[PDB]
Parts: sequence; C-alpha cells; structure tokens
Amino acid sequence: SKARVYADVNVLRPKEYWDYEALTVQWGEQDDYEVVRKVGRGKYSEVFEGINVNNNEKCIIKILKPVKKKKIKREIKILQNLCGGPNIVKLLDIVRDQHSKTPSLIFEYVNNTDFKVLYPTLTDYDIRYYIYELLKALDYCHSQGIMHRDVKPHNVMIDHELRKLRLIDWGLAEFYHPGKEYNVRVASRYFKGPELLVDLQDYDYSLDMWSLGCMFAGMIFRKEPFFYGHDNHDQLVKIAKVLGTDGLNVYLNKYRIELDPQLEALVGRHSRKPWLKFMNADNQHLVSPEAIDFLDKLLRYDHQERLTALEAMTHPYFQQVRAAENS
Ligand SMILES: Nc1ncnc2c1ncn2[C@@H]1O[C@H](COP(=O)(O)OP(=O)(O)NP(=O)(O)O)[C@@H](O)[C@H]1O
Ligand SMILES: [Mg+2]
Ligand SMILES: [Mg+2]
Repeated sequence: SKARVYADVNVLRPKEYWDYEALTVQWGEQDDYEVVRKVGRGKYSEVFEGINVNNNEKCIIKILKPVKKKKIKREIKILQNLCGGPNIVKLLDIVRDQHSKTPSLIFEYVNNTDFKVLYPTLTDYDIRYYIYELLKALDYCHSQGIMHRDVKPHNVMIDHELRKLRLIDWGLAEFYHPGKEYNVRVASRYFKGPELLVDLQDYDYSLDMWSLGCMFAGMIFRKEPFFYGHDNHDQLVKIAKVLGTDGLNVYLNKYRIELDPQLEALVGRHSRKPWLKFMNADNQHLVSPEAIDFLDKLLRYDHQERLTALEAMTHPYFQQVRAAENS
C-alpha cells in the first residue's frame, strides 16, 4: 500500500527536512514564560496556560515528561516544518530547566471550549465550518509529508468566539515515506482506523481521514465517541457492527491480511447498517444527505478509497462555507 497523494514529498526533499533524529534544538530562555494554571495533560506531558513575561500575552507551556529523546526531536521538527500552515498550532519557543533539563514547548494560546460542552451547542453550519477548517490543516500537513496520527477532539482547539481552529498535538505525528511499516500503536482508541486494528503497518495520510470521519460522525449523530470499544479488538468489533463484515473481508483479502482467529471470532458476521439508523430526535437537524454522503466516503475500511483532505474540502457538503470564504 502507498499513498495516492503527496507520496514523494520527503523523497524529493532534502534529508534534513525529515531527518528529525539529527535536529539541533536552539534553546530559549526558560524564565520568559510563567505557568499560570494547568489546562491539560497526557501520559507524556503537563500543559499549562502561561504568560510571556516579556510582552504579557497568554501562551501555552507543554512540559514534557522523560521519554526517548527521539520522540521529542520528532514533535519539534514537525512543528517547525508546519509552523505557518493554515490552522497549524504555532510553536513559539523551546526551553529547558537548567537543573533537570526538562524540556518545555511554548505555543500560542487558543481560548478553547472543551468539546464535550462545545460540540452539542454547535449549529449545523458551524460543524461544516469547523470540519472545513480542520481539513485545511490536514491537507496542509499531508502536502508537507507528515501524518498527524492523533486526530481527535482534544487535539482540536477551537476559540468559538473568534471562530478560530488550531490542530494541536503533533507528538504522535510522523514523516510519510513510501513503503514504511509504522507502529500501529497510534491515535486514540475511538479514532484508530481499521488498518491499525488489523495490523496493516504500511498506512499513510488516509489514517487521519478515518479519524476525521469518526469525529464528524460523533458531531452529526450527537454520539461521542461514535465507535465506543473498550480495547483494540472490541474497537474493530464496533467498526464491523456498523460497516458490515462483507466489506471487511473484501478489505482483508485485498491487502492479504488474516486476522487473529480470536479477533476473527469476536468480529463475527454483521450486516452493514445504513447511516440513517443513527438518526434521531436530537440529531436530525444535522444528518442530511450531504453529511451522510460525505461521512460515507470517509469511513471506509480501505484507506485507499477514503477521500483525501483536498477532495474532502470540495465536497458539496461544504459549499456554503466555501462561498462565505470567497465573498
Ligand atoms: N495551544 C493550546 N491552547 C489551548 N489548550 C491547549 C493547547 N495546547 C494544548 N492544550 C490542552 O492540552 C491538552 C493536552 O496537550 P496535547 O498537546 O494534546 O497533548 P499530549 O500531552 O502530547 N497528549 P495526548 O493527546 O494524550 O497525546 C489538549 O487536549 C488541550 O486541552
Ligand atoms: Mg493531545
Ligand atoms: Mg499527544
């Protein structure tokens, strides 16, 4: 399997672009940024709203926990490669604690509204606008040869009042190389695509489109997360109960994949369930034909059949967003 678009970006660019184990950090001043209040975390870090002492503006401080040094160089190099791209979180400085050399990443501050509270207030149009904005970041990162690999609502900051979106958290991201087998232990469970769960390691930028589709399905069906499995195996079973197992078997045999037989038995045999069977009172003001048509072209087992970020932004579903953007 190879990417259908932007497959040669790293191929054609200099080794330094993508050779992040060779990064050379040019540390800033740890004192310029002060911690004001904890806003998030990961198994990987502590994230605080900070203040830039030199100009008084809010900032974000991402204090990294001890991990192999390559993991830190990777996240930094990707941020520097994308800095300036549409809706890509801006990395402002990199600083360390003299004593422990604990690295902290400094970012622009986005005044986010938690998605469990924001998403449910969104109008149909806003959903369209925000997914469109998130698509600009994904088309931009794919075009630069990088997969995000952790597309999910906690990694999408929205300042609703400013109608500003930033695709944050490039900590799992990677440079795309035609033919490389990648670890499949990436992304959040609800957003893991079929290829991660069936162990197809030579995946590409299309994994991010499956993750975007799960976010979209959650928004229009008012159901978070939309594929709610307790562990990986179960995550593939929740997928197979919606998409049907005929499609899966087509898919497994296309790429020459034999599932683990216990997994294979959990999965079982399920008829495809049309999308409209999730339509209800609460979500019917959001489930029209274009939404379904669009969602259907994102949530496909075959990563090769899924829309690319570029195709997705031109889908008719986003016509009004495009026109508003054009005048
Ligand atoms: N620029 C930002 N503006 C506002 N809030 C932010 C910003 N960056 C990060 N946060 C918050 O910090 C949380 C975690 O930081 P993030 O950069 O996603 O992750 P990580 O520590 O590498 N975690 P994870 O998603 O588990 O891998 C997010 O889910 C946000 O709520
Ligand atoms: Mg995160
Ligand atoms: Mg992360």
